[PDB]
Amino acid sequence: APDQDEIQRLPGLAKQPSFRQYSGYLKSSGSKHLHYWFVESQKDPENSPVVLWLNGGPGCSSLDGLLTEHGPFLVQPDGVTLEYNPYSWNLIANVLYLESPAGVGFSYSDDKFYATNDTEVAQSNFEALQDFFRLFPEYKNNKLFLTGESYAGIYIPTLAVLVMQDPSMNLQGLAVGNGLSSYEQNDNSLVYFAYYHGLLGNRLWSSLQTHCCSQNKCNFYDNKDLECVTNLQEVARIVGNSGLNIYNLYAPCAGGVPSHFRYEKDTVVVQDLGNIFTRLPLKRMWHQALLRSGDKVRMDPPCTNTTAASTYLNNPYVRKALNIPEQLPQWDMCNFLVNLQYRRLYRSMNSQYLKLLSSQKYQILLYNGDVDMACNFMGDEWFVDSLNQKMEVQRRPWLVKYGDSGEQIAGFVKEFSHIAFLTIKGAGHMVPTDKPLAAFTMFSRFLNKQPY
Amino acid sequence: APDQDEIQRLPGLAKQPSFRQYSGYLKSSGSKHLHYWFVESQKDPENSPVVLWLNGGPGCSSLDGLLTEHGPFLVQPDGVTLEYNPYSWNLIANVLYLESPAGVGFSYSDDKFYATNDTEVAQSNFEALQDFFRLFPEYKNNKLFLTGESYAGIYIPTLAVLVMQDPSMNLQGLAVGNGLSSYEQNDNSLVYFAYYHGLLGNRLWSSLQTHCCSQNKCNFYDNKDLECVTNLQEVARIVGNSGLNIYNLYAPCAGGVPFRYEKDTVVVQDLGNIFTRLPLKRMWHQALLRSGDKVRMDPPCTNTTAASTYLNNPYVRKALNIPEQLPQWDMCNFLVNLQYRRLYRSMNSQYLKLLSSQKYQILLYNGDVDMACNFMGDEWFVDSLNQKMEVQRRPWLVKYGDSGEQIAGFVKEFSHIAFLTIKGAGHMVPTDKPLAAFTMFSRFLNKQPY
Ligand SMILES: *[C@@H]1O[C@H](CO)[C@@H](O[C@@H]2O[C@H](CO)[C@@H](O)[C@H](O)[C@H]2NC(C)=O)[C@H](O)[C@H]1NC(C)=O
Ligand SMILES: *[C@@H]1O[C@H](CO)[C@@H](O[C@H]2O[C@H](CO)[C@@H](O)[C@H](O)[C@H]2NC(C)=O)[C@H](O)[C@H]1NC(C)=O
Ligand SMILES: *[C@@H]1O[C@H](CO)[C@@H](O)[C@H](O)[C@H]1NC(C)=O
Ligand SMILES: *[C@@H]1O[C@H](CO)[C@@H](O)[C@H](O)[C@H]1NC(C)=O
Repeated sequence: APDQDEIQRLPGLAKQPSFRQYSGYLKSSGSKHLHYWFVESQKDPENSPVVLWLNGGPGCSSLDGLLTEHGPFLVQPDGVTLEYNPYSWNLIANVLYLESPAGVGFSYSDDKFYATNDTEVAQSNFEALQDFFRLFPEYKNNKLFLTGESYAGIYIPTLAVLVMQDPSMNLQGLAVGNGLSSYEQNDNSLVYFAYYHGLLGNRLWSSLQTHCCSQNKCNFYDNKDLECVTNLQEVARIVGNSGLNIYNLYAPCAGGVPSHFRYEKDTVVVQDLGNIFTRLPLKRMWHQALLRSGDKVRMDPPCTNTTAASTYLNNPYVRKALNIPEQLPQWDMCNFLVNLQYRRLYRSMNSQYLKLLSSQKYQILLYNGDVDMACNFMGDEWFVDSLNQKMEVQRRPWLVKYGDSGEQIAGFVKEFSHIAFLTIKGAGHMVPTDKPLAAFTMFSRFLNKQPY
Repeated sequence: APDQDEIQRLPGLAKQPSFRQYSGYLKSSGSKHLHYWFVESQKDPENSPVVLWLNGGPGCSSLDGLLTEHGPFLVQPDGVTLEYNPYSWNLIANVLYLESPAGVGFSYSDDKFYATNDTEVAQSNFEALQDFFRLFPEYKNNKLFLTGESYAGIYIPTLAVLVMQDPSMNLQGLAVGNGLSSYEQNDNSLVYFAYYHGLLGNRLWSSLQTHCCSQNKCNFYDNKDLECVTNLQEVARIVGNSGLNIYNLYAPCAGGVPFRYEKDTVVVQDLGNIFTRLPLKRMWHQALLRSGDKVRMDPPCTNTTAASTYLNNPYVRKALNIPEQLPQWDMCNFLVNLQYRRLYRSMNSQYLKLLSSQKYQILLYNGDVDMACNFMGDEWFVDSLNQKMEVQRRPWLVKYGDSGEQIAGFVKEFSHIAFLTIKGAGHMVPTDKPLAAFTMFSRFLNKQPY
């Protein structure tokens, strides 16, 4: 391990961690430097799996996964205090949170050119993962698992395909939460999700079925039909521009609008990460004129208050503690420019998953919180079914014993050989944030190869 | 008002109420005495509307609505303490909670014959309302509103049709929460609900679509295809017999996932209202009773201990003016639900009758995560009445202290009838979203846009 990267006295903690945790940079392609924050297992880190965690966006920080989802401690509303987390994934694994690609968070590159794409990001993360192993040679033999969320549903399988070609890396499996596996299956399932979760009504639903469907087949993905598009445009407005929380239908929207943007003092805050209805000829805000206007612009995840986390990370002492070059600009959970200039290239993760499944060496899990609308569970359940694999287990519910309010159904699980699809009932996009104990129980049975 | 009925000092409250409240019996057809518990409006009861509240079952107590939903105070887990409810419906109305029919809660009949049906129940309630007005003549000119939930989706509109005919009663409107307005519409929308909420899977969904549907319609109600029926029986099992809470999909089931036994008491939780057109299936048939064991019926995945423990307190009974000879209070009466005869299959005629006068304000409101009387079944039901659209479907709002203004659900308005959803609430809307429910109720009473 690089002694110079270790975190000695992390602010906001009243009692110091009982496990070692590091913060530094992993070098990647070109002039890239990816900020990592590694937290060792709280029990037997020496023999605990190395678990990579990636958040999505594209252009959003994995320190979101640490500080707000499943890190050993979570930032508090004061943006000053950190409280230990009883459901930390690092209780049983050495977790590496990587801010990728360059420009996201405290990550950067010498030329500061942040326009990128799917292929380059997977190679950058791959090269960074190589660097990690040269900085932590002691973990070269530890079972490695690649995990992530949302857009990492793209990041993870593309990175996994590179890793499988490296015999030095002990790739054992991968898990993706509410991941964007297929834009088509996601966009289509969402329109259905919306009607049946009561957002549309029969009139809208009726026109949609009339203008976008023929047979029991609906095309809510790349339909050009005039009135169909006029209807999908409203569906788009209702789902994400009306004040509803696209990450959790049943939760309030932090700083709720009735629009496609909002102002925060004098900063335009954009919250559309560009992954939904991309193929529809919809009318959208001119995100492209935003940089020319000269107004301050920031991208925040939808219905998410980034204050606590941003307030914590931007504290000089925290930056000092985390070994952050003073020259680096302020931390934001998502980088607007990175997202805006990002180039999506793959249409779906089918080939990657097929390639990983062919080896029959990897443990794969796709898990979705069932009240999320950004990457709804249906689109991902369809995805997994379309892989046409051998079924190992007929759909069934999975349980979690809660602080003795007895075992309760935590969701449903479909198992095939080497791949399982699973739902977390009552959870939104950020499953660990909504259902901490169940997310952990699911994480634990995955690592341990125990049935869910 | 019946002075002798006044609740003078109710046990459990650390501070006495600011409003007068009464507990007694309303006489109805035959040997029947229905226990009522009237709580006056906390503000200007003299001019406040009289609001009847009925729960369902059939065979369950309206005190459930009081003590656990929107009463002025609610029972705490200790089944001893009552805490005031800042979202109480009695903040703006003189609410009348009535235990019905006979045999439910503290209600009874001199002959103890509790087998009944829809027609007898509405007549019974009607005569009870007549008696309430005999006891509280001062409340005769006050606007009357009939509200209820669940099976009261049948109780309420059928009672309103009787009430509509009595000019001495000042009926102004009715409101039904997660009401069973139509067995067919409830069953068909529930299967869709099940799939789109992630309980089914496409392998089961395909089988359903293949055997129960024909030409972009499905019949998940009274379908005669044998494999379709085999699939529907599976859907019924997952929804109401797998560990999921049918009243709120995203909520745990009280007691967890395994027939609660309570030592000489088999607890059954099958009220009998979903998939009624599938082959006969009664959960109690599975009960193996010892000679001397009693069967108690409770709402599915609910714990009735706090309310029952409180209500069976000898002191509580006394302050509530309950005849000492009456049996123990239970939130539901198994025998009443067991002998109950459902006569109406749909409430279309009743609502059309009430809508024809264009004199009553009608509201059907559903919590969208409930699977017993899901919001879609009732949205469909209200759409099927084919009334004039006043308000095109839109979200309605609630200003939260912590959250600021948030979308509380969606509302679609027609002339004299509005359908409204409560986002994130289950079957028992006020229990789930107290502030939204009170907000809705207040806009309803005051004829204000939702
Ligand atoms: C529903 O309940 C009412 C009341 O018991 C039933 O009507 C009674 O039927 C009995 C037997 O036919 C008669 O002796 C009574 O005179 C009737 N009472 C009244 C007020 O009409 C009714 O038949 C029951 N069942 C149905 C299907 O309606
Ligand atoms: C993905 O992004 C990378 C970098 O932004 C692109 O890389 C290529 O860029 C130029 C055009 O080929 C060349 O001058 C670079 O040498 C080349 N770099 C590499 C590593 O190939 C790449 O073309 C992008 N891919 C797509 C499909 O747009
Ligand atoms: C966001 O977080 C900060 C600190 O946690 C808090 O002060 C603020 O009120 C929160 N909500 C909004 C809308 O800013
Ligand atoms: C039911 O509630 C009571 C009191 O509220 C509690 O003591 C009891 O343990 C609960 N039982 C179950 C099965 O939830």
